Amino acid sequence: NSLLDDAKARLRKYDIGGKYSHLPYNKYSVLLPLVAKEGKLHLLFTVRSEKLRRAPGEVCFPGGKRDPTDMDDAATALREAQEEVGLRPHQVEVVCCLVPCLIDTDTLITPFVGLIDHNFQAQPNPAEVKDVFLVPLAYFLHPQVHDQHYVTRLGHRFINHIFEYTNPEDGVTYQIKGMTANLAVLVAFIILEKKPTFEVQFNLNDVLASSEELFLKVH
Amino acid sequence: NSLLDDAKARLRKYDIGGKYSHLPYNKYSVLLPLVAKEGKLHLLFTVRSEKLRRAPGEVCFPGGKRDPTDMDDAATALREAQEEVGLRPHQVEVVCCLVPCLIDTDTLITPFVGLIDHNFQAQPNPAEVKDVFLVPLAYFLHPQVHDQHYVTRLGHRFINHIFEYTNPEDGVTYQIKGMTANLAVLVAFIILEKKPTFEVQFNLNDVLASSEELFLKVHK
Amino acid sequence: NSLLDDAKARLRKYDIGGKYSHLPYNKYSVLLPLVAKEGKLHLLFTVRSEKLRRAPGEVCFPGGKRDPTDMDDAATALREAQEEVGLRPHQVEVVCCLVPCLIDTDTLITPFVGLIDHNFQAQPNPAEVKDVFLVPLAYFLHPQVHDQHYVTRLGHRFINHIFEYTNPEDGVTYQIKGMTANLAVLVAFIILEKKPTFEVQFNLNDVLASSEELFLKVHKK
Repeated sequence: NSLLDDAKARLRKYDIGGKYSHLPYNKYSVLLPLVAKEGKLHLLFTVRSEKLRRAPGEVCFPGGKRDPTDMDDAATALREAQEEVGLRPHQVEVVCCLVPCLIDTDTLITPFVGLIDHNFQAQPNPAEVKDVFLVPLAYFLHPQVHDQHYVTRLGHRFINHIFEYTNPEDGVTYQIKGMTANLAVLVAFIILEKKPTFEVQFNLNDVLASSEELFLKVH
Repeated sequence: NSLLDDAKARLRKYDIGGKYSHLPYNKYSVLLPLVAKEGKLHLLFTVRSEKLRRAPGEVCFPGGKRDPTDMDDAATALREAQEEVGLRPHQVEVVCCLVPCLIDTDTLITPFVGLIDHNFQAQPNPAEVKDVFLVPLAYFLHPQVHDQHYVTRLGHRFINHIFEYTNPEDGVTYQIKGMTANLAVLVAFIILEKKPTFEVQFNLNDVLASSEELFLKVHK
Repeated sequence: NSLLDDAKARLRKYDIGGKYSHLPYNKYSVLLPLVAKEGKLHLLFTVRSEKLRRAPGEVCFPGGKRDPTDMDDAATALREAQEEVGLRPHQVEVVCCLVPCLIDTDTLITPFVGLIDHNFQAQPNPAEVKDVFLVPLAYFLHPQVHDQHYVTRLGHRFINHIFEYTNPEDGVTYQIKGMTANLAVLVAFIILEKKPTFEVQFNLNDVLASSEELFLKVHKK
């Protein structure tokens, strides 16, 4: 079995399908894209352009607002990823839908995890993406540069991470934070099963149940 | 080349905008694209995405915010046109930089007029453009659906046009208004020289000087 | 981004931009494309097609003749780079216009330095480019295969370099010479500041002044 075949195996146990579809919120989807490169797994990220209303300049996963013409939440993740980085449908296999996050009182973000084909080459769309980059999956469990702080908001205490990663190939440094960082850490732990060198939001011995309770406590 | 050659010739007299390229406003460029179809000139328009901060959903010319890495205002026009509708540098000849427009006290739009090659085919970028369409140039001097209102922006009374155009190919109707509509009427008159069926902001017998004087007035 | 930003800072001082852009020569622009790979800076080169009138088969930077429809010299450099290797405007930041070069008494080349995005992938246009390749920037100051000779041209004594570089990945070997080699050495010195293992046309302790003085000598004569 390949690196991505092993990931699919661990991710399947956490797929909750459509359990949290049809909820009365404004809907956004994101796609977490897993890439095998040089003998290990990485996650692909985007940097949003300045001209966007929502979250300009921020580091995020590919994705966006659910359009009235999209058939469902998964279709949104796939279309937005094609528009932002050139990913075609045959180049990604969606293997997991995760418990969603509420960024607002009104806004629900639904996350999908996708296995990315090895012959895919990113093509950033400069209309809405300033940059596209990779980070090794293991970095989110054993980082060289990382800080974190509690923020009760609201109520219940969440954890704000800030990861800093420098790509040795081209010398550019990126910061990954907020909901994007929470998701990277969760999926990294699911796939690699190593305890992080820091405290996390969820229960390491009870990942799925604690994840749902967390959402319900804000829903 | 005739049909575009004539337009270049008439536009030449009005090319003076570079003269204002160094005023420290928040700067944007637009490109007015002239296209030949069925023997006559048309203007090309875009419909902006809802995603965007500025003017989501509205009809406008291709263009955008001048980037710090752009070399000058015309480079902004060209790059944005490529990003929005797929127009490449060899497919357009820029032949005029017009007197700019203040959209508020801190923001300035520099307009460029470009002649478009007959083998160009639009490819709307769905990240920032919902639709792309053509309107005959003569329609802005002799429209079948048009209205006007007086609005007082930045200190003195301006005319706000509202045009409506239905494409007979598919039955889709578009609305063109505000600055976009002002610039379309001006360029149509410069090229076609037919007195419109309605009142306009500039002096029909003194187009260049009238236009400049208006700009200089609101700048002070 | 460290590597590209440090290059930008050093190139700043040499951006004698615009000054010579109005001299009525037959005008060409070139773009010097700086690329980060494997931790270090590289220069991107093209090999021109045979069917071209000017300099068929030769190794050079992307670029070409100023068209009557180009707005200015920078615009020429950007358009030609897109036509030749597929480089789009958002994938390059132009950070320097250098002192120009006369290749004859009637023809003037204006060089621009550009920082290239890491997601750019070259797409050679076979109508005018036979090949596209990289050379590490440090190679032009510390080469392993290199020779040079004085050449007296347009009134004064230039240096003609011949660099030879073999790409370990594919085993292809390239020769870089003439004006292209002079520009590569200068930009490498500006950015890395290592004194070369050979003689150069400019003053190592007075780069900007010696450069600008040389052009004015040839232009006057």
